[PDB]
Amino acid sequence: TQHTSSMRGVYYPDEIFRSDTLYLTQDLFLPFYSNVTGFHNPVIPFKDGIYFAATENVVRGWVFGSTMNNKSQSVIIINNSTNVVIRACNFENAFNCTFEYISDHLREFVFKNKDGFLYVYKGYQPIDLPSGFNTLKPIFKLPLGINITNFRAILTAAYFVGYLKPTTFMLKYDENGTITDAVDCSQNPLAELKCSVKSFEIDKGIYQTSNFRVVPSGDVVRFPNITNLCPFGEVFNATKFPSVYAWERKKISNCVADYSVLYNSTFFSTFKCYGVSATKLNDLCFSNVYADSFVVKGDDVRQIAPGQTGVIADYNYKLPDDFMGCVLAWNTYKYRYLRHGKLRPFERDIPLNDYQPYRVVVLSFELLNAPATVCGPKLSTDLIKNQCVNFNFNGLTGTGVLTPSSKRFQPFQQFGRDVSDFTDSVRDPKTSEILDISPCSFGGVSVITPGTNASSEVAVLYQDVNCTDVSTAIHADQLTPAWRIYSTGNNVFQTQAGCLIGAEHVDTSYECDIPIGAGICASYHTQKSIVAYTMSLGADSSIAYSNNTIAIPTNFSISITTEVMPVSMAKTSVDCNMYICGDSTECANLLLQYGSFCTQLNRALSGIAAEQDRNTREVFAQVKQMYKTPTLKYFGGFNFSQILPDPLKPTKRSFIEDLLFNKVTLQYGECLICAQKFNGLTVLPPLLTDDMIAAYTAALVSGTATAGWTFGAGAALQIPFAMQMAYRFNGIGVTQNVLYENQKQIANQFNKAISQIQESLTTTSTALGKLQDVVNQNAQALNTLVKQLSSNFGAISSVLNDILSRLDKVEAEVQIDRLITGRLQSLQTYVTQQLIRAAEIRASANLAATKMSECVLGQSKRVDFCGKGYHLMSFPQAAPHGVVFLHVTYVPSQERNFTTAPAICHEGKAYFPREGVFVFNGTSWFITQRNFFSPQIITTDNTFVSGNCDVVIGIINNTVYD
Amino acid sequence: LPSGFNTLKPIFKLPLGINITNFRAILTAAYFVGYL
Ligand SMILES: *[C@@H]1O[C@H](CO)[C@@H](O)[C@H](O)[C@H]1NC(C)=O
Ligand SMILES: *[C@@H]1O[C@H](CO)[C@@H](O)[C@H](O)[C@H]1NC(C)=O
Ligand SMILES: *[C@@H]1O[C@H](CO)[C@@H](O)[C@H](O)[C@H]1NC(C)=O
Ligand SMILES: *[C@@H]1O[C@H](CO)[C@@H](O)[C@H](O)[C@H]1NC(C)=O
Ligand SMILES: *[C@@H]1O[C@H](CO)[C@@H](O)[C@H](O)[C@H]1NC(C)=O
Ligand SMILES: *[C@@H]1O[C@H](CO)[C@@H](O)[C@H](O)[C@H]1NC(C)=O
Ligand SMILES: *[C@@H]1O[C@H](CO)[C@@H](O)[C@H](O)[C@H]1NC(C)=O
Repeated sequence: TQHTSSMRGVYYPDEIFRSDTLYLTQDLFLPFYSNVTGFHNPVIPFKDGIYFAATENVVRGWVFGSTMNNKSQSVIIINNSTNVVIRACNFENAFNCTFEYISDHLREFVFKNKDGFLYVYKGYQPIDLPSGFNTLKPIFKLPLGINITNFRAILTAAYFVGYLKPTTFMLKYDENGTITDAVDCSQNPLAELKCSVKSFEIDKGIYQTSNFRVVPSGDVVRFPNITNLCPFGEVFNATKFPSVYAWERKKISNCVADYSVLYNSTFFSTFKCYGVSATKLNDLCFSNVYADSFVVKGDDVRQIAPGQTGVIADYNYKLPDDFMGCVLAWNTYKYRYLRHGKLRPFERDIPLNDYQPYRVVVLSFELLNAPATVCGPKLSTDLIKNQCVNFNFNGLTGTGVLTPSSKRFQPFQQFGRDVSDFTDSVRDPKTSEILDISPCSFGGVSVITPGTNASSEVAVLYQDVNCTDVSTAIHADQLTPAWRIYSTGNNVFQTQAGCLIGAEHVDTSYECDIPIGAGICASYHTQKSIVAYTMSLGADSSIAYSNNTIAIPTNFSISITTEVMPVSMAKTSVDCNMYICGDSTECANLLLQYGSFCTQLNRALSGIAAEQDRNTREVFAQVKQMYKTPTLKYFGGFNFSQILPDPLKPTKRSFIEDLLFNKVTLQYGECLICAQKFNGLTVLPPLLTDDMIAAYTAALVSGTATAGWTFGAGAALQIPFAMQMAYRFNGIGVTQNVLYENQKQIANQFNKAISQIQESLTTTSTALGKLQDVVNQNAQALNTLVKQLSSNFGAISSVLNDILSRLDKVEAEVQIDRLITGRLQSLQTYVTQQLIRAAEIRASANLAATKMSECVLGQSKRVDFCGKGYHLMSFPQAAPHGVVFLHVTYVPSQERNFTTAPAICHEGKAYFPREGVFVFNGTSWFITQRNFFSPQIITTDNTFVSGNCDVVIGIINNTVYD
Repeated sequence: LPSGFNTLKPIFKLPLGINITNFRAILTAAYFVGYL
């Protein structure tokens, strides 16, 4: 039979206490929900380890071997009802053996074998195979030295066998220190998303996780038609050589060169190759090889090198300082000594001094400026077109697809290049056909999820591909992020952003929820599913233009809206010697060589810290005098109880401010007892406490409700609230009688809007997303900075104390220099990004100060500056790191249609309205204001006369009262 | 010499190690010499 191993067989990775962490590690783990083969005693393979479990006493011991005969060592881990016995001999009597160890319900084991060690882990659990999660602890590792490719149980019969694979797990550690939960980061797209964001519960949105590749299939080698074997025998085993002043040069071409007859022997005294290595010469393909052969003294062979001095390398034989080639000499004749001037490289002169001798041969490789001729024995294969392969064209390697081309090469050219030095076309050395080279498919991978509290389904966007490509690559199992439990399905949709696998296409346009790209969104609609539509810009209407009709409102409504303004962020200092070095002194002296880094960095961070307090002072400290909150909070019917503090409570905040402070959900050292951390990171406290900001906003609300608008320009002057509201109605263009006659209705609409503001903040909707975004960005910057202290940047370890306790001084200098360089770079990145984010926060605080001046201390005429409507009055409330503005506006809401005229002609002269419009009641002509319907009779007081009535287009006849 | 733009292609490089400081033509119109 076969069963599944659901979340079983996880073990403790190492021997270190951890608590309240999530830990990402790579080891050999049994993947989640994989197959097991239950037995109800065959020889079973042992590949990279197993997972053995036995539900029933009757099973005891194992035999781990290679051949399972008397010709290979085999280990027996048996139990004689009291003693665990381990032996490693040639069993079938035993002989010739090197290990011995005797020592004094579901049982579970993991056997792993690596580096000549057999790790064994064991767990126990009291209950086919169950479905729980259980964790395994180590028992013993044994220093055996044998391969294990088979195993067999020993019975004196219900056991299951899994198989381990190299995976990545994210392990959750308790507060006590035990592993309670884990995710397999290669099982689903969602599990990869959980591992990449390092959390178990994902929010809603679109997230980028990894990148995809299309792996190669074939392999293409093309080499020229060269058959003749190559004559190094003539060049090397030759009877006579010329003198060093008259060296000879021999050209080698159209030969297949072995090169293994030079470095397989001790025949040569020296073997120095420049620009290549000896072992790599059997794959490269050169154009011609030249051999310079001569005879020279013993202690002058060192002189034959790039950049030497003397007589041989000065008047006899000079090499250039870009030499690609090999220099040979072995134990076995004049030489020039006087001439006028130096030599140019590879030039000879035909004053001579006579000469243990050595024979020297110098090989220079002509590298691929022409068709290649001289290269080693590699086989050639046919070429594969329109497919991702690995190629090798005369030593020129790579990976990509090959396509017929339309370029036209000159006969002396062998390949074609690009701007960043990529070969993008090539000539086939056999058929002389031009091929283009393209990359295989790659890009990013996005995971679209509706939160991991409403579904566990996701969709995947493969960015910027045609996805018959990724459909065929998935079905042929050829993508690098290959997920074990994942089916493409029948929902594959091509967009301009790439293509979308897992979301279905509907024809109904909705407002955008999760944006994907070029007009496409996704959402979670009706079970439910993930849909993908074209976004809708707005809800349509039609208003009919006519040349003699106007629409005038017949009522209104009061609306209170909200604005969230971030103002400041959290203030940070870092100890540069504690982050970079710690307690060490060799590190301190080594870091002293870099000038002023830490002084300059502390200066930058201090400036950011001072700027945050300046922002807060600029927004809130805008009043000269502190007005006390009134005893009675009922001004003409307007209830101010929810925006002013209550004397019957211990705190200064109001009730809405309490909601706002509960809304935002806010390591490193900081204090309030005062603790510190080993990384040298703190957070500094602000100059103005929450109580002082609450005192500011309380005095602003009190001064508004008592003096109105007059304290932003001079001293405050008291005025009853209804007369203040009548002046504000007058300022938006409505007469005061509209207030005074409908005062009760306006008070009721105010109170109801305040109650809805309260209830919508209690509802736990994320209206405060900006202040949360401030919190999140700062925390993730500091987490990246602390996590950068685990990398070693090339050193043997990332710990300075290990390097300093296990190594001498002279190499500890090298390792500490590498760690110092990497950590200076990490701190520089942190400070640069903090400066840019401080600029953002300062612009936002400047806007908030402009709004407090122009909307709390006045009445603004600017359209949509302070709410949506006609602005009346506005109120400030404090939040964590911000301010919330409660704008009160006037909305004209009902309509009627009327017939209108520009002027009316009475006797011979035309009358125009003073302030208003002429409307037709249905019976007679009245005059009314624009923003409310209040018809008045047309008199001489509210009209003016200018001209004759023959010139205005659309003038009518009506009487005008005197 | 006519005025214009013309482009030249390589024909052969020779691995001969003498130095050249003088040259001379061989005859049986005119010829012009510039310096690189
Ligand atoms: C931790 O250990 C204590 C025993 O001191 C136990 O009561 C508790 O359940 C354990 N687990 C957690 C999560 O605290
Ligand atoms: C080339 O040969 C001439 C012979 O007249 C000599 O003057 C010159 O120095 C030589 N070139 C070099 C680099 O020595
Ligand atoms: C190389 O050899 C192959 C197989 O013999 C032949 O088809 C091809 O024409 C040859 N090309 C050249 C350039 O010699
Ligand atoms: C506006 O509507 C309300 C509905 O409650 C009504 O009481 C009020 O009289 C209306 N105003 C006018 C001017 O008709
Ligand atoms: C003002 O509002 C508060 C909160 O709803 C309420 O308790 C109080 O009674 C109101 N004041 C009145 C109705 O005078
Ligand atoms: C026109 O005005 C008169 C004045 O009282 C009013 O009675 C009548 O209802 C108005 N006409 C319409 C159609 O409302
Ligand atoms: C208004 O009255 C005058 C008086 O003569 C007349 O000429 C004119 O046509 C009248 N307007 C209309 C639209 O009938």
